[PDB]
Amino acid sequence: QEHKVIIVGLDNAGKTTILYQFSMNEVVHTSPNVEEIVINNTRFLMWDILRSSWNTYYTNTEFVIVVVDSTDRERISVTREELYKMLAHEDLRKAGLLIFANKQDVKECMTVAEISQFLKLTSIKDHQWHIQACCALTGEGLCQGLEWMMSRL
Amino acid sequence: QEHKVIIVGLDNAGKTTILYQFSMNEVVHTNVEEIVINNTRFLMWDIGWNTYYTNTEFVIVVVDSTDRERISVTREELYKMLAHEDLRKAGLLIFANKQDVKECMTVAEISQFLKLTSIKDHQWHIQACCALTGEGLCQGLEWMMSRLK
Amino acid sequence: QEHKVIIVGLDNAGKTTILYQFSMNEVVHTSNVEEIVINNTRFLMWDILRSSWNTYYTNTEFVIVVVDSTDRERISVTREELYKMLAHEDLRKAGLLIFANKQDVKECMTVAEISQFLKLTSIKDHQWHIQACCALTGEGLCQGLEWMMSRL
Amino acid sequence: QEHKVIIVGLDNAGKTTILYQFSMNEVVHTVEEIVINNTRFLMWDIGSSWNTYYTNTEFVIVVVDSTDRERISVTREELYKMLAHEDLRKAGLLIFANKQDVKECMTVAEISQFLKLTSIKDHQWHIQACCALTGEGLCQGLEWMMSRL
Ligand SMILES: Nc1nc2c(ncn2[C@@H]2O[C@H](COP(=O)(O)OP(=O)(O)O)[C@@H](O)[C@H]2O)c(=O)[nH]1
Ligand SMILES: Nc1nc2c(ncn2[C@@H]2O[C@H](COP(=O)(O)OP(=O)(O)O)[C@@H](O)[C@H]2O)c(=O)[nH]1
Ligand SMILES: Nc1nc2c(ncn2[C@@H]2O[C@H](COP(=O)(O)OP(=O)(O)O)[C@@H](O)[C@H]2O)c(=O)[nH]1
Ligand SMILES: Nc1nc2c(ncn2[C@@H]2O[C@H](COP(=O)(O)OP(=O)(O)O)[C@@H](O)[C@H]2O)c(=O)[nH]1
Repeated sequence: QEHKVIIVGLDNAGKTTILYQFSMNEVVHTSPNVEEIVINNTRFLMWDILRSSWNTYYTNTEFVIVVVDSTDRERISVTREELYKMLAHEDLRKAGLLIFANKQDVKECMTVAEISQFLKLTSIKDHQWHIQACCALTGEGLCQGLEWMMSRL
Repeated sequence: QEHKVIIVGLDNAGKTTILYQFSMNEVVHTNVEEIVINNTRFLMWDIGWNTYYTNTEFVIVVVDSTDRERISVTREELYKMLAHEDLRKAGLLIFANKQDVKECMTVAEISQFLKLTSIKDHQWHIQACCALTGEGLCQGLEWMMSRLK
Repeated sequence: QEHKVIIVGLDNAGKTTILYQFSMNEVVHTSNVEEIVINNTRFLMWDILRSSWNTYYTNTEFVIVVVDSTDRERISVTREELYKMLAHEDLRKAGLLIFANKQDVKECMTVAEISQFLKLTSIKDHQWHIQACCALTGEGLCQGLEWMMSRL
Repeated sequence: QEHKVIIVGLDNAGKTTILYQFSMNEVVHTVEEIVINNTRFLMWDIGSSWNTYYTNTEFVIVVVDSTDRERISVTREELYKMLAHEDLRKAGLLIFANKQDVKECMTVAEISQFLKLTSIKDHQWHIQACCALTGEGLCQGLEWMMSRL
């Protein structure tokens, strides 16, 4: 079984770097923007996100990973708008939500608690969710996010 | 077999948020909530002729680490509660909540003020946490697991 | 089989509080001379005139040295006692665990500063580990106990 | 089966101290052989005629002095020169950002960015903050190596 995971977030958030770092992660099996990521016996198929009749992103999707640039205080309102537009889709009713508060290495960034509060994460009533501080330049924090998704299978 | 836990603290401490976050925690299987960890079932009561204290195995005390004015109030209630006959064998887990807030009391400051290292008749653990993110909550739950009979 | 551990350090370092907190630690089974059980392993821990003998080093498997991180005035005394102790042939096979205690207090010596002052990386004939800790919360104590377990 | 490992870096980086501390590490059983669980590593702290990277080098550990802003460019050049060697094509790369205890040192993220680590295409790599005076961070570096066998 392949478990479908999509990676969303605004440009420059760290989506490419995060998916790349997943392959280097200690809990992820070694392997030589659509990557199969294997943890123990579990296979995830991860997608880093006109003539098509269909938007295919949300279909059969088990986890959405939202990447947030923690340094960007102005665009966070845009991330929030997109988060809630996305959560309004019936396709995602069963999906777990993992939020990466990325670029936590940068001084004066928003704290993970400030991000949780602004995004009103504790008001979410119909989805499992987890917010995780991370730095995609080092992979710090990514293992914890992946292990949370594993616990939600 | 259900293991009874009561969650107590002053208003605005974080009780509702902590119990909600338990449901989202990595160690937990997906006012009164069943929380399952591995094969262990906890029945957790958020407090706020009957007594909620009956058959309690764990007391979780939530402390707002920013509330310097009312930590004296929490201390008095803590020790008043520890003297109840229903609670004499109970494990005590103290969450020093709102640790994300700048200039809050530190967990060591809270331990020292509450005189926790002077407790003689109860297993206890104090744990820094932030209920907005669930950080610290896993460690608190894991400590309770290790105190199961 | 009891594994003998001694807890040493200057007055006010935190020896009493640490031994107390061992009883509350997640890795320790719920239960100044105390039996501490971790999984199946039993440690007999002693927190240290008319006696003919120094009995503290006899058959001692681990020495826990508790250092007050805030105490810059007496760190040289800790160092002297550490090396006098380590010169004892009785302790030739003992593992050394150093708790850099009171890490919660602002402007305390860092664990690296303590290690450098104590010249710990110059130790040639003993297994050793230094661990930051706060005895008021038990933070750091688990890591210290796990290191001893790994040295059995 | 011995898994061969070389430890490299400029003078004063912390190579001697790190290899020393591996033998004191919790995950390690009590030029050196380091055993983790059932796995034997043979580790050479590099620093001659007819000498080169010993055959079947499985891991390269690069030690970076985090305080050394002047010479991090020197280290970057040596790193990529090493990564160009055909006989190191299958090698895992573990970078220890050492001396993280020293105030105002480069952060691990600054080091990763300067070394352009996330642009590496042909190797498994991990960067790990550490302090060789205490051993902090060494365990995680060793564990990453174990996961790459
Ligand atoms: N300082 C810092 N930079 C990062 C981090 N994650 C990614 N970046 C950088 O931010 C830029 C955008 O990253 P990228 O992964 O391409 O973002 P994407 O547009 O969401 O796919 C690149 O220069 C990355 O190196 C981080 O955690 N900290
Ligand atoms: N900044 C911060 N706010 C928190 C934390 N935990 C809870 N809160 C907020 O504090 C307020 C009271 O929390 P709540 O769970 O309702 O407290 P209760 O009265 O004890 O049940 C709410 O607005 C929460 O979102 C925390 O760790 N940090
Ligand atoms: N702030 C702080 N105080 C501590 C810590 N550990 C112990 N203490 C306090 O230090 C004092 C001496 O501790 P004690 O355990 O009696 O030291 P002993 O003389 O070595 O046995 C007591 O007031 C303890 O509560 C700590 O980690 N931080
Ligand atoms: N402050 C600090 N000093 C360190 C650290 N690691 C090593 N050193 C010291 O730096 C010096 C050089 O270390 P060494 O292991 O001999 O480096 P080598 O030349 O690469 O083998 C010695 O004095 C060590 O004690 C560290 O993490 N922090």
